[PDB]
Amino acid sequence: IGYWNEDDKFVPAQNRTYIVTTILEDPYVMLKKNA
Repeated sequence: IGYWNEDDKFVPAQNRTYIVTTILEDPYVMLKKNA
């Protein structure tokens, strides 16, 4: 990660599909005929 020194102080050295949540409540979300 880095090195410590006396003079210094620890000196260092496809768009993802978005998951959507919903709930079953007619008509907001329903299962299509022949799911």
